[PDB]
Amino acid sequence: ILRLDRLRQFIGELATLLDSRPDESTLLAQAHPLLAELVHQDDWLPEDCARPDPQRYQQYLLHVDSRQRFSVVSFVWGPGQITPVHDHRVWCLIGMLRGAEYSQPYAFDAGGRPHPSGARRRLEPGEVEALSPRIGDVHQVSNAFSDRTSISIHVYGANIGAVRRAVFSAEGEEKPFISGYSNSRLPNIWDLSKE
Ligand SMILES: [Fe+2]
Repeated sequence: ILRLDRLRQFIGELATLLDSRPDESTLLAQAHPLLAELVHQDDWLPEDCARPDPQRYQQYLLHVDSRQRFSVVSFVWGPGQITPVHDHRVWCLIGMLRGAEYSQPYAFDAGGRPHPSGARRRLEPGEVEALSPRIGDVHQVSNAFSDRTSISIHVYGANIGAVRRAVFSAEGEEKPFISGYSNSRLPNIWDLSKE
């Protein structure tokens, strides 16, 4: 029943865009509606990749491009869960699938301590936001709800789980981390005979 074809189509179309070698601004502008389309209807995500954990948010790898030009990840917030302030170091598109999340961008002062740098955004199902080192890479995100699971679909300009990046305390202390992945197996989204 899952519309896995819609995920195959997104992956193919995004790779097709990347093949034309756009600069990052053009990439983000034209990938924005590709991802909006995908998360416009919540009828394709495997149950395995929608499952919340009680102690921490989960990150299910859905697909990695052969040349690692992007990864697609299902980010699953259990009720009331929140990330620390952190960066990405690559381009980043976030598409809200179900529930909702708050996104607060941060910038640093000369002393290295992080402060909000824009309004807190509420991301609704179907909506897409973009981040990158060029336009602002740092933010804190949280489940908008205290009592339901929220899920956003993330597309990043690398194998994000293998990227060395950092979280930041309010005091400005920088701590390296590698996010890794919650699933040791990926969904097989390619066996068309099963549809
Ligand atoms: Fe993030």
